[PDB]
This record gives sequence, C-alpha cells and structure tokens, in this order.
Amino acid sequence: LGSIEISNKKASDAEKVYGECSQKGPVPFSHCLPTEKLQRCEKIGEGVFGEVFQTIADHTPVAIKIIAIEGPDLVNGSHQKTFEEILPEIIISKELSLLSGEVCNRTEGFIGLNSVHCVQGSYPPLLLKAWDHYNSTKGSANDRPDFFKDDQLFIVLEFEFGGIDLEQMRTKLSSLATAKSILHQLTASLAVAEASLRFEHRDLHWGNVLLKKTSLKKLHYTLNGKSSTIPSCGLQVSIIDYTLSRLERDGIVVFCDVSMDEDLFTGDGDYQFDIYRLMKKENNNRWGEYHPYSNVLWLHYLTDKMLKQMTFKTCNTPAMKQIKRKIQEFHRTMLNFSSATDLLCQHSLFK
Repeated sequence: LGSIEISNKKASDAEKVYGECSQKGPVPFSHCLPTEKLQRCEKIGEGVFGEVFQTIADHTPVAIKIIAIEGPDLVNGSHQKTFEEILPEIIISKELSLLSGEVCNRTEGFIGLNSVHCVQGSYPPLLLKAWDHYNSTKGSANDRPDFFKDDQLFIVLEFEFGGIDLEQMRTKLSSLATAKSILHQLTASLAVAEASLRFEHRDLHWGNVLLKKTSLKKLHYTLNGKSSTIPSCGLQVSIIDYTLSRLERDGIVVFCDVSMDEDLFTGDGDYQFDIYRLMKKENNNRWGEYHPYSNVLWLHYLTDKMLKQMTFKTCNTPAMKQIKRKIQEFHRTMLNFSSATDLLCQHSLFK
C-alpha cells in the first residue's frame, strides 16, 4: 500500500539517474570499459566512496571513479548510496565540466567529464587485479571489491586525468610562488562557479585539488564577462569530487543534504574536520542554502595546508620570504571576505 508508492519511487529515482546518464537502463561494465580500456587500468586512488582507476580513452589518460550504488552490502564501512543520493554528484560533475566551454563564466579549473554511466555486474577481474597491485604497493584502507553479485549497480564517472593531488605533491612543490598559483587558481575556479552556478564545493580537502604540469605561462578564466590570467608557475589545478557540493542548474538547487548526518561533523586530527562544523554552524544545518563563504573556509583550510604542511624543494630568497609573508597575511585576512568571488576580486594577494 506504501509498498506500491515506495517501489514506484525507487523508480522514479532510477529514471532520473538514467538518463542523466542518457541511458534507458543499466549497461554492462564492458560497455563503459571494453577490454582494451580495462587492460590499461591501474588503480590510482580510493576513498570510502569506492575506487579510482586511471586508463586511456581516445589516446588520452582518463580517471574512472567507480561507486557501488543501491546494494545492501556495507562497502568500506558505509552504506551504498541510493539512486536518490547519487544524483547530485552526477548532475554537479556534469554542470562543472561544462564551465570550460561557457562564455560569460568560464574556467578550466574543474575536472572535465567525458561521460557518466550506470553499470551492472560483478567487479571486472582485471580491476580486481589492479586493486590488488595498489594494495601491495601503496596499501588500501578499502575492502577488496570482490563480493558484488552480477545484479550490482555502479556509477562510473569517466573524467579527464587531472594529475596528482596536493597531498601527494606535499614535498614536490618547488616554491612559495607555486603555492600562491595554486591558491590563485582555486579562488578563481570557485569564483567562476559561484557566479555561474551559485556553487559551493563543501569538501575541498587537499586530496581534491589535482595538479598537472603545463607548458602555459598564463592560465585564463572568465568571470562575469571579464577574462583575466593567472601565472601558471607551471601547474594547472583541477578541483574534483563533488560528493558534498551544492549549486543551482536553472533555478533548481542541487546538493548533498547532510542535515541528518553526524559522523561528518565529528572528525578530528585535521583542520579539515573543523570546516564541516563551521559550515553547519554558518548555515544552521540547512544545506540547500547558498553560503559562498563556505568556499572561503575551504580556501582558508587550503592556505593553512600551504603554510603548515608543505615542504618545498626551494627559504630561500628575499623574494619568497615576501610571498610567504603575503600568504600569511592572506591567511589572517581572507575570512573577512564573503565569497571566493569577493576574494578573487578584492584581495591584494591576487593583484
């Protein structure tokens, strides 16, 4: 009686994920990952969400993020996401990819999405092999994904490969001048996304900032019709992972309702876990609200990381001493701005 209304809702929730995937129904793994693609996979990352493999599509490296959905098994300590809970990342990963090709508000600072599919089956044995390798060489905090039955649903998002995350780059960043670049790129991306989409990332921990070498001297973005450039210092930053994000599409708010979560707001041993708490306090546990200040908080967390946890290959020179002094002033003042858009446009760090 509610059985009818519930399964009709499933349903429904299923019909929106297809065809946000432009599917009518689950496809096999080999639809997304033919043998040759699958043969080139090497596990590159992981989280509680699932697994990230790098491979090649059309002569180009891609990152494939695999998330088990809708099944009853705990995966990596957590429940699998439903059709209804997985939708936001899907929709948001889509909207943020399109920013690179938009006119008035334009940025390449988010990860490009090639495609998103809802896939059905057990874990490809070739992936399990790739899972095994990483486990032998980096160590996994994850369960081995070998228990999925062949009715098991996954979302596979195929992203451009953004390079390596800021955490892993902990000790490879050459100077304070680079830290300023990365920070400049992050603020501008967030600012472009704020202006186009009323976007807040809400989970911009340093594993979610990817860095790739570029031969470009200057990177370009467009904010409300005005193009400007950022000196690359040789890296392009990509912001990934929209699991907690919020934006509006036309005028429909899309977001991760965490209003009933508690584990998210009780972490410790990192400043990262205070940001979740500050966001909740600042938005009163109403997560559909627009609070761009949250982007500033994550930028403040990211700036802390740069000052406290980066070990650079190059102090150094009076020049970098000064930059150091500026990131430090940046760190002390940025919280007195209302948004990444306020920061980008007004902070002396970016002039």
